[PDB]
Amino acid sequence: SNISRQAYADMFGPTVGDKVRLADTELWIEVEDDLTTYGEEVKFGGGKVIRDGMGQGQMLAADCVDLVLTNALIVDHWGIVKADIGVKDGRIFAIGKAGNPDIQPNVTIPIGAATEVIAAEGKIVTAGGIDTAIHWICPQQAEEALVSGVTTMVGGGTGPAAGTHATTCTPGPWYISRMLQAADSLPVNIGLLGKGNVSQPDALREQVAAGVIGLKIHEDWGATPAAIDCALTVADEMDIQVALHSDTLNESGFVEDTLAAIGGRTIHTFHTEGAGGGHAPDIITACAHPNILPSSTNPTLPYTLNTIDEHLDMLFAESRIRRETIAAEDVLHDLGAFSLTSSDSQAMGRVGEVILRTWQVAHRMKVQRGALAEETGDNDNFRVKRYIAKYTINPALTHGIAHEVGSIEVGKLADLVVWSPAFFGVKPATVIKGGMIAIAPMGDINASIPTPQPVHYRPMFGALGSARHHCRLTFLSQAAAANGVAERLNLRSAIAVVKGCRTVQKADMVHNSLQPNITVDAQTYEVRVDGELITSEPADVLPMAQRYFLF
Amino acid sequence: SNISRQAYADMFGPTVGDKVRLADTELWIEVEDDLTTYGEEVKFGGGKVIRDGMGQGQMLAADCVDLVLTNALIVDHWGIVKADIGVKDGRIFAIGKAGNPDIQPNVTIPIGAATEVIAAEGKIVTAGGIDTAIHWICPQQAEEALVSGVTTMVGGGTGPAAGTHATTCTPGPWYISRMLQAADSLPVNIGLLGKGNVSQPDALREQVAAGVIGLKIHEDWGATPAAIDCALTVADEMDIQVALHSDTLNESGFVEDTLAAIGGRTIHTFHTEGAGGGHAPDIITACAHPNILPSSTNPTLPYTLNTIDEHLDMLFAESRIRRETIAAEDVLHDLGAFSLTSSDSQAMGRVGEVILRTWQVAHRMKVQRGALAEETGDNDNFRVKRYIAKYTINPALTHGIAHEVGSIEVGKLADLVVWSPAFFGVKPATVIKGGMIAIAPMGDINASIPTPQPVHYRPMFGALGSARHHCRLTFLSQAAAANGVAERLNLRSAIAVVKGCRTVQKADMVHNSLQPNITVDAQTYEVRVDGELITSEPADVLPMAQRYFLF
Amino acid sequence: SNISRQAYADMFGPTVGDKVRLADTELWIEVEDDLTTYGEEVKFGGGKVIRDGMGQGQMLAADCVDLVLTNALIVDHWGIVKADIGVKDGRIFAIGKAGNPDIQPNVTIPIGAATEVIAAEGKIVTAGGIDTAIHWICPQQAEEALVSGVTTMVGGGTGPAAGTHATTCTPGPWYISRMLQAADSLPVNIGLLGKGNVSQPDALREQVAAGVIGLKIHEDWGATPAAIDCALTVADEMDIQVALHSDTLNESGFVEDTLAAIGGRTIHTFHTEGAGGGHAPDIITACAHPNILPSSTNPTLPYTLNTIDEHLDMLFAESRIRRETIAAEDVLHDLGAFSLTSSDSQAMGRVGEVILRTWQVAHRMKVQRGALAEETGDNDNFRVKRYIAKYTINPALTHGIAHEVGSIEVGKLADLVVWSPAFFGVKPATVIKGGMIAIAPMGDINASIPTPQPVHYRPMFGALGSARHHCRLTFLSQAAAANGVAERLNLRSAIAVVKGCRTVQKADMVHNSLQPNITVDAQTYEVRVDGELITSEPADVLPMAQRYFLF
Amino acid sequence: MIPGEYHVKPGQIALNTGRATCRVVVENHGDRPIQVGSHYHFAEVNPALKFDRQQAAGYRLNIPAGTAVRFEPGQKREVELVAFAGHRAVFGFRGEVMGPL
Amino acid sequence: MELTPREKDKLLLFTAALVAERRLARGLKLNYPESVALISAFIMEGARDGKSVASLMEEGRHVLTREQVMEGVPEMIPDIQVEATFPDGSKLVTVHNPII
Amino acid sequence: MELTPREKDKLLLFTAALVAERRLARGLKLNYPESVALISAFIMEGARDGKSVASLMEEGRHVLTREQVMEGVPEMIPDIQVEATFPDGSKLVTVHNPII
Ligand code: NI
Ligand code: NI
Ligand code: NI
Repeated sequence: SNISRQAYADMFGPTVGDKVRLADTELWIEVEDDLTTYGEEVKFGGGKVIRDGMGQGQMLAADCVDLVLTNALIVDHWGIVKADIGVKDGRIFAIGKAGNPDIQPNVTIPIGAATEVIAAEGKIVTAGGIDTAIHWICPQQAEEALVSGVTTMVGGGTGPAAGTHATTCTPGPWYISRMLQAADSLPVNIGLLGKGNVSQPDALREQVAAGVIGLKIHEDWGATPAAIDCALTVADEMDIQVALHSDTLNESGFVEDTLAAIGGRTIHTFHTEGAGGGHAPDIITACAHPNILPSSTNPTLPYTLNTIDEHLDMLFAESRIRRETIAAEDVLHDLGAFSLTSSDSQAMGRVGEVILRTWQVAHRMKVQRGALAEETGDNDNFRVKRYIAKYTINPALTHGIAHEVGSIEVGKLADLVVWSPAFFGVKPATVIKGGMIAIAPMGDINASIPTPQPVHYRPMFGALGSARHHCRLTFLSQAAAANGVAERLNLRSAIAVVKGCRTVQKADMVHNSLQPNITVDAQTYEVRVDGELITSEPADVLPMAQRYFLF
Repeated sequence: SNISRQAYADMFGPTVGDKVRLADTELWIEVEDDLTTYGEEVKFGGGKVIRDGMGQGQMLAADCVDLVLTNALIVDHWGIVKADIGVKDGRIFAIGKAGNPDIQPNVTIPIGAATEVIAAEGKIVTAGGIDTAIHWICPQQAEEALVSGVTTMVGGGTGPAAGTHATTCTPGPWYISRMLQAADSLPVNIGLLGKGNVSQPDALREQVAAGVIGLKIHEDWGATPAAIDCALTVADEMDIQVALHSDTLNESGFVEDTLAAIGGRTIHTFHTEGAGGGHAPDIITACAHPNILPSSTNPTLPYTLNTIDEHLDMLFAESRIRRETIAAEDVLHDLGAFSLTSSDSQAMGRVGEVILRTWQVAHRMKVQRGALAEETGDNDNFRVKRYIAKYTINPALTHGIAHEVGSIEVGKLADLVVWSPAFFGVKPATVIKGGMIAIAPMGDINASIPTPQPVHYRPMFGALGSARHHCRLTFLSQAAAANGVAERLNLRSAIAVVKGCRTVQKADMVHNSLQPNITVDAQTYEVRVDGELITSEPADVLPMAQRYFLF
Repeated sequence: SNISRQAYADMFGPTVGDKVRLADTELWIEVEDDLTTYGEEVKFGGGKVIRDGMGQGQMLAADCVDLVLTNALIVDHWGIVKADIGVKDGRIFAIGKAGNPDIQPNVTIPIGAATEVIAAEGKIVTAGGIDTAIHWICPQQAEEALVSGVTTMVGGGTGPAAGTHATTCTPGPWYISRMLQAADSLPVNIGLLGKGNVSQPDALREQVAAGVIGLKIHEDWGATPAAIDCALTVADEMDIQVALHSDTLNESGFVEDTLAAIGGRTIHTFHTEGAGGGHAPDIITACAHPNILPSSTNPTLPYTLNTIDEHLDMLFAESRIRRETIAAEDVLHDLGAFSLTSSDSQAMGRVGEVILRTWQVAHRMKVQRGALAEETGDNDNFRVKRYIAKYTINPALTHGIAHEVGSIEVGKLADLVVWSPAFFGVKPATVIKGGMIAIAPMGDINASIPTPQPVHYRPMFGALGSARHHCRLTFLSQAAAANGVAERLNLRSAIAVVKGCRTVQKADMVHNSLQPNITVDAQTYEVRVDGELITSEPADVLPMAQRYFLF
Repeated sequence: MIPGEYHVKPGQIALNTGRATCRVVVENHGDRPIQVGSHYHFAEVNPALKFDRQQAAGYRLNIPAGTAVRFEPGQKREVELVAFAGHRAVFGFRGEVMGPL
Repeated sequence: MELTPREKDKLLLFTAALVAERRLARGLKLNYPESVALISAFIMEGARDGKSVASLMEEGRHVLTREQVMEGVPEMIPDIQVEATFPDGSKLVTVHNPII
Repeated sequence: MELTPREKDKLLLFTAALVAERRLARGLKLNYPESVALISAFIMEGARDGKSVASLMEEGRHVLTREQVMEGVPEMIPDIQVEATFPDGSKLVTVHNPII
């Protein structure tokens, strides 16, 4: 028959040409494509489509998916499309049209007796976030981050010890081993960073062989040219990434001396703007280099009225906390010069606010700068793809784990986050880890339905014992994997190895590969790209704030 | 010497002829027998009986019980008697007279150095409940149910997914395996149900071989004659039970067509009254058949003033929510035509209210119908035995696990619930799983005694890691057990196999085997047995409600 | 250069000659020694000492410590000194001067890339407490005790059962095994006590072979001369300790008969004052014997205005609750006649108050009796060493585990507690178990730093899964260890064996070896030592109370 | 209506019926109180209690299970004893019998 | 008190409503969680008083108006559901479009 | 604040008493958990004020009367016990037959 577009959207979610507002921001996404065959959409329920002989077929488990997310509006770096998502063996099987080939046309995702269903009509589905600036100060950070939509956490620490409070470093074999063991208890994928500050290669090789997937060079442990060179030499031979928090004091030299020590080798610069640490006042100039993968920590995102007052106290202080570089950082993100966003958890950063803040920056930039030169059509699709890549695929590429996670592509681990449009980026409807729901808002346990109050996030089956081990990954360096570290420490979770950390360059950062001719004035701190001043205005009120939180 | 009956009851609990009110209901139980030898009762404490050479003997561990529950008033389907209960190796050892044979007469339960003591004088002891309509929407349901007195949970689900929200089905090998692994973390015995809606036998055999102990046929996945026949054929060959939620829409046929498809084969009909689902408006007529084991879900038990208003909204709606069948269901339970009670957790049912509601029905029926034809004496003993069987032994028989749990009989797993008479059926004093206390009300942890406020239910040693694995059972199908599923998934808990699911019939339901000549009028929905109208009046106030709960 | 002592103390913590007030008590400690080289103290931070080539060297993991606690003020039975503490492989490596031998003088604790840092300047570091009177009524007691600064718990129980409510006994092989398995889940070192009340040796040998590290003789199970002799005979052959709660009723005899049955064999008398149990009214006279290791439970410590009113009700009652012996007990502790303090958790004792109450006694005694004859200088150093030994080394010696824990000495397990002087004995800053922080006050998880409110104790990485197993010990008897009990029950934690329980005597109790010529008047209950009356006055207000607790 | 109330039928319960009993005068000669439990082997009680221990051999107090009889210093009283049953094998107490009788 | 898990969970809801209640008193326009907690706690007290499910489904739509809450809030709350112990046991109250 | 587990547990008791307190104010006859929470919180505040254990054991029997609670409630509460930090440390208060 025929159906009106409005009634259609109400029943199956929006289709090609319909626009959706992201939470309470000014960002609008438009459905670019819809992989369905009108009239053949699968819907679950009494008298609905997914029933024996109808939308559900006669195939054995091996010939059908374990889970299908029906009528999902996918938002990812590659597109904003409407489709069914098939998950098999904890991995993304296909993005297409689900159903029963026996009676339906164009079926690419077969549903059978072995198939569970998650109704995603009217919802937005995204890959899980990846935070790469974690200070393991306490294990509670994992639940907080998972609830926000982050499913992979890379960082270092041993608990609430002075070294960890300050740096993302897990010092030495003993602590590395203890933390790899502790990781089996957390519901997020984890990779650890060791202490890279040493001028003796063997002291670094040991940590890599113990299991770390990267080495953190932090100024508090001495970010000297000698230390930097040593860590990069070992990284080049062991295929692990190096993360940097440079010499703010300019003790061993200026930014150009650090850049010189790096010598064109691949490196991930943390909080590239500088308030979070780094050569004062020009560490921000690192984003001009092809071998630098630059990220921001979240307290400075986006520039608001209280930012400075807050930072100055949170923290010579005036040489590090500069209104000039903080205002410019938002714009550099909008332009693609900065490629990742991270937290810097409980050490000048908020663990549950990586996603939320990334979207507030996009909103503030749309409001201030209008449409991006790359936009096409009357929507913010390109700006949305540029920003979502900052906490998904780009962090995955920087740390050599993009072969496992980072986006919604076939064969990748099924770490997915389901959002209702009104709460997008703020409070998820469902967080899936490796094919099983791990945490979700849950109402009264004794109620007749799962919706009665009070509704708050509670751990689900994917976060329990052995089911959790099967649905999470512990990333190891190739050396540790070869040495049998997993068998020796008796690790229970699935193991993944990092690779390709040395070959990534700025040009590889999805939708964020700009290398601007940027300069910072030594006296005024003004940031200029090609001579033009880069700046922005502080927000008085932001979306995704007081309308959603109780405190 | 001599002692007055009142002082006696105060010290050792009631004896033969004494009556006890169950909570705040109108139900009174009378002690039918007392297995003690007056003057030789064992009591624990300073200067009491259970001491070396006195009530405690010189035997080795192998010759004495690990735990004795002293002076318990047992309420079970077979009797309401006063006795000591001996537990050895996590199983019920004996029900008799405890003590030391060296100096005491008639000792059948030897107490030695290896014996722990639980003082049950003045308390009622019952078997743990068994809920067979669980939707595994969240893992928190297990603690809620355990606290209520339910120790075995049978059902299906994968978490808060649309399929599970609607049905008690764990779809396919992958999810079944994940859930069997997750079950090791829960403090209740667990058995899973697979998705039985398919017209291809092999798709069902796979699920059974993966570990499910039954197959659920649900209308949302297509409860067609073809699907029903297929599931029953596989059940007949694999010795597993089939649970049914029939076609409410009468899409494939009426109730007689479904009954015809079943063809006299054993089947468990969920929520047989219909409000919870099933051929409108006469699915209730299934309780007339010898091969149907009929149960009720709990939101309709018992019929009260707010039931309809609540259900109509919770939920053509008027064809499913009928005052006529809801009023009759209470009576059919009183008569033994309905044999089990269950929840339908967070899907039109309340997980912590299976026991509580069963007793409210008994109370309401005593109030409205007086004594049962089977009662003898001035007490409600028979009515109490008929109802307790509804959530203990009958669910165990229906699902083939009665050889392990379901009642207080020698050799069965020691899943016991201790109640104070004033809180019977509402809030347990102690919940024992496999010989160890698993949860109990516990006061201030830092207090000088365990009783100071605030007192709330907290997990005990029987719910912890390895002790938990040893005190709980994961039920498997005979096929899964033979295939080594436990070893492959590396299951840590004790394993039990289901058997005898195909041979149970209505006549086997303890104290609830009535097969009435029942009819439902297609137009008026009136229920009649032998031509006589069956109905009841809605309660305005119920016992076990506002006097006990804070909210 | 030069620096003033005040600015010095502010930066590095106090040094030789400086005094510190312990919490809000009247006790002052004076730094006796400082192992540093002025100008070469190690400090961690931006631009500080612990950096590559500076305070951090080039050595491999094997040649440096895993953790260093910088500038700690150690308070232990052997001294009150300022030093750096090195921890390697979960054990105390050295107490000395930390740094890099390449550029610094007198380095005894090498810091390298594999070294984590905990800043202890301005903090007091002590060994973890050891509570030996635990009733395992609920598992929550472990977190409560750990938070208070207690890292080892010795006791018995099976949960909230009548036997355990009354006694610290884990009855028989089955329960012992279940509890040894459950112990792997708790973040404290654990050793269990079996039921020693039997007149058949083999029934005791079985329990010892099952894993108990001691046998508890409790009057509720019959504390008869026959039972006592039997337990001591087995203890003498199996090298395990015996703990006693004597016959308060004087049923089998008086205190001299019990003492006679013991026959000069080593035994630990619980709550030696008597209010907690024991021959009325003179069990307190046991502290005069060389083979008796006497302890107090905590509700009577220290004597206050509400003590009696509270006890009389908590509890012939007047023969057991005596103001005369309760007042004397505080003094006997001050004199070293009583050697240990314990709780008697949730059975006439408070699990989180062992340390807190021990210090309140010291304060009350300083206030009432002035300086100890052993004091030297104007400080309370000796009184502080005498009292701290009561819950650390003495309990370790009494139970044969002093080779593993009990004090801050090289080679012992690194169970350490870090305190801020203002909260000493009340609320710890950090609790370290086996080299990893296990619990600590933690602020807002989503905050930019770990300090924002609300700050409350939360479990850290050392209390998680496999990391926990590696950082805790389960103590076994030599027989159980030899029998392969750990392998059979599949225990995951580290195992330690007890030894030297039979050879300890009163003379071995550190700073508490007084054997007074004590007497108790049968009629008046007055306690006299050498004819002089021993008594004290009840406190109206105590330190470490209302200034620190919310309730 | 009282939740969980009892409706105990009036009357009394005869304890330890059909068993040999004997009365003994007992006097506490000690300076401290002594309390004896219902099932303790009376012949092996605290030595300070003066009585015909030979008559009390194999007997216990004929009182409701779990109760006790107290003897303040100097207190003299007549108690009723009831014989041990079962195997009549006494183990424990002061270790005076440790076997049958 | 022997509080079960569900009773303790409802204490969380009551406390959230205390927060909202104080803010409404200051003259603030309530946000999403505050609105849900306030109306929810209202219904629970209604059940404690003994009002019927029918009465509460109606009364619940008059606790907060569109002018007492932030923009967009009424649209974020299509309904509110909560269960409580009525004189006749636990019942579910669903208030549709509570804010207008 | 550095709240220990026991301090946090007592917050649960305080909140339960807030619920009971409001219901008593509406003129409702309190149920079992409400009665235990109200009298318990009363004692804790008494200790904070510095009253003695002896005084509280007595004052605690005059918080609620038999006419302010539901039928059967007084008989379900033979005593109430709670500990709190008195000026002289933690002490246990036991109020026997609190409701009459
Ligand atoms: Ni940094
Ligand atoms: Ni159903
Ligand atoms: Ni004791």
